[PDB]
Amino acid sequence: LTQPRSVSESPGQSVTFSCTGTSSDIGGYNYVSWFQQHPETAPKLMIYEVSKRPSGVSDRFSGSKSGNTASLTISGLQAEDEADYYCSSYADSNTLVFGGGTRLTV
Amino acid sequence: EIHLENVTEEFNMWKNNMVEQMHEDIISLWDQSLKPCVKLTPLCVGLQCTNVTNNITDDMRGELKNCSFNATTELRNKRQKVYSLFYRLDIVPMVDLWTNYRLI
Amino acid sequence: TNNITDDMRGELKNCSFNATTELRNKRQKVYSLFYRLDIVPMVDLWTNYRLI
Amino acid sequence: VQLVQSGAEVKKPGASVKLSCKASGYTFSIYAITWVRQAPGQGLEWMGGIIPLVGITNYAQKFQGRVTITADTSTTTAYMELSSLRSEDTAVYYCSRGLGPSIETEDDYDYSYTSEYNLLHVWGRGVLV
Ligand SMILES: *[C@@H]1O[C@H](CO)[C@@H](O)[C@H](O[C@@H]2O[C@H](CO)[C@@H](O[C@@H]3O[C@H](CO[C@H]4O[C@H](CO[C@H]5O[C@H](CO)[C@@H](O)[C@H](O)[C@@H]5O)[C@@H](O)[C@H](O[C@H]5O[C@H](CO)[C@@H](O)[C@H](O)[C@@H]5O)[C@@H]4O)[C@@H](O)[C@H](O[C@H]4O[C@H](CO)[C@@H](O)[C@H](O)[C@@H]4O[C@H]4O[C@H](CO)[C@@H](O)[C@H](O)[C@@H]4O)[C@@H]3O)[C@H](O)[C@H]2NC(C)=O)[C@H]1NC(C)=O
Ligand SMILES: *[C@@H]1O[C@H](CO)[C@@H](O[C@@H]2O[C@H](CO)[C@@H](O)[C@H](O)[C@H]2NC(C)=O)[C@H](O)[C@H]1NC(C)=O
Ligand SMILES: *[C@@H]1O[C@H](CO)[C@@H](O)[C@H](O)[C@H]1NC(C)=O
Ligand SMILES: *[C@@H]1O[C@H](CO)[C@@H](O)[C@H](O)[C@H]1NC(C)=O
Repeated sequence: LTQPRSVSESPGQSVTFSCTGTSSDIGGYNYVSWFQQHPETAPKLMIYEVSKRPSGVSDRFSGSKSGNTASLTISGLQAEDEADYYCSSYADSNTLVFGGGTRLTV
Repeated sequence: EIHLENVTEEFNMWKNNMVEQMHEDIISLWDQSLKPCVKLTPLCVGLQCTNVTNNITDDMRGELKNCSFNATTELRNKRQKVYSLFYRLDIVPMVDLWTNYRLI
Repeated sequence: TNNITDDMRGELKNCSFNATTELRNKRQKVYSLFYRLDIVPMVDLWTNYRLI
Repeated sequence: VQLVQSGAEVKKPGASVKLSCKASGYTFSIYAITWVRQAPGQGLEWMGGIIPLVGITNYAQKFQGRVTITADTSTTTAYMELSSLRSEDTAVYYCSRGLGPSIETEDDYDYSYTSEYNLLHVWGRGVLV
C-alpha cells in the first residue's frame, strides 16, 4: 500500500487525494480506512470503511473507492486540516496495512 | 452354475441395468451407514492455523497446518481448546482478523 | 417506511434480529419484513415481537 | 473511552520492554485492543491486537515472534511485551480500541463474533520507546 507523499492546493479550495494497491488490499473486501494525524497527537479515525464517518467530524470527509484505488475529498478546506492523512486497509493473510502518509499543507 | 450348450446370447454391457442397481444400492447403503453417526456441525468454526514445526521436506511445505479451534464439550455451558493437524486440502482461507481458516 | 394506505396500517412490520451463520460463533444482524399475523407481541428491553 | 498509557522509557541495545494500556469507560471484555507503531518519522505499522475475554491474537508477519500482547480483564488493562528491540525502530507506540464489539456475549460467556474489521477507533495517546 502506497500513496502520494504530499498535496497542497490552497486555503478554501477543496482537495482530493488517494491511495493505491492491488486487489487483495483495496479492490475487494470493501474495508478501507483513513486517518487524520495532527502532529504530536493520536490519529483520528475519519472515514470508517468506504464513505462513512465517526460522529463529530465536520463536513463528513466523505470518500470513495474505484478499482484498486481509494480516495477522499476534503470540501471547504481550512487551516485546521494541516495534518498527515494515512490510508489503511485489510490485506490478505488476515492482516492490516498502512500507507506512508500524505502531508496536507493547505 | 449351469453351462448352456448350443446357446448363443446377445449381451450389451452398456444397456445392463445391473450397474444402475448396484450404483443406487451402494449410494443408499453408504448414506444409511453414514446417517447414524456423529455430526461435526459444532466444528464449523474459525481456526488459527500456523506452520508445522516438524522437519518438513521440500514437497510437503504448505500441505499441513497446525490449527487451533475452540470447540464444545459434553456440557453446554463450557468449551475447550483443540489443537489439531489438518491437511491444507481440508481447510480454506477465510476473511477475518482473528482466525485464518475454516473447514472446507 | 414505504407508502401504505389506512387499511394496511400495522399490517406489515420491519423487524431486525440477530441470526446465526454457517459459523457457530459468528452471528449476523438481519432485517426482514414480516406480516403482523406472523408475529406476536413480546416485551423485553431490546425486543418487541417474536414469531407466533 | 479512556485509554491511559504507561511505560515510555527508551532503553539501550539488548533491552526488552512491557508497556500497558489501562482502559475505562466501556465494557472492557468485549472490545478489541490493538497496537500501532509510529516508526521513527515513518508511516504506521500494525503490531497486533487482542480480544480480552477470549484472549486471541493475530500478530503481524514481521512481529510474529517478538511481540506478546496480553490482557487482564480483572484490572481492565492490556499489556504488550516487546522482546529483542535493541536500538532499532525507536518509535511512539499507540493503543487503539475497536469501533464496536468484536464478540458479543448475550449472557454468560457465549462470545459470538460480529465481523467488525474497523478495530482502530478511540485512538489513545502514545508512549515514546
Ligand atoms: C479459545 O479460547 C481461549 C479462551 O481464553 C483462548 O485463550 C484461545 O486462544 C488463545 O490464543 C492466543 C493466540 O491468538 C494465545 O495467545 C498467546 O498467549 C501467550 C501468553 O500465554 C500466557 O498468558 C495467557 C493470558 O495472559 C495471562 O497471564 C499473563 C501473565 O503474564 C498476564 O499478564 C495476563 O493478564 C493474563 O492473566 C494465558 O492464558 C496463558 O495460559 C495458557 O498457557 C499456559 C502455558 O503457557 C497453560 O498452562 C495454561 O493452561 C493456558 O493454556 C499463558 O499464561 C503468548 O505468549 C503468545 O505469544 C507467544 O507466541 C506467539 C506465537 O506466534 C509469538 O508470536 C509471541 O511473540 C509469543 O512468543 C514469544 O514470546 C517471547 C516474549 O516476547 C519471545 O521472546 C519469544 O520469541 C516467543 O516466541 C500468544 O499471544 C492465548 O494464549 C490462547 N489462550 C489459551 C488459553 O490457550 C482460544 N483459541 C482459539 C483457537 O480461538
Ligand atoms: C427496514 O429497516 C432497515 C433497517 O433495519 C432499513 O434499512 C435502512 O434503510 C435506509 C433507508 O434510507 C438506509 O439508508 C440504511 O442504510 C438501511 N440500513 C440497512 C442496515 O440496510 C430498510 O430500508 C427498512 N425497510 C423498509 C421497507 O422500511
Ligand atoms: C501444534 O501446536 C501445539 C502448541 O502447543 C503443539 O503442542 C502441537 O504439538 C503442535 N502440533 C504439531 C503437529 O506441530
Ligand atoms: C508457512 O509456509 C508457507 C509456505 O509458502 C509460507 O508462505 C509461510 O510464510 C510460512 N509461515 C511461517 C510462519 O513459517
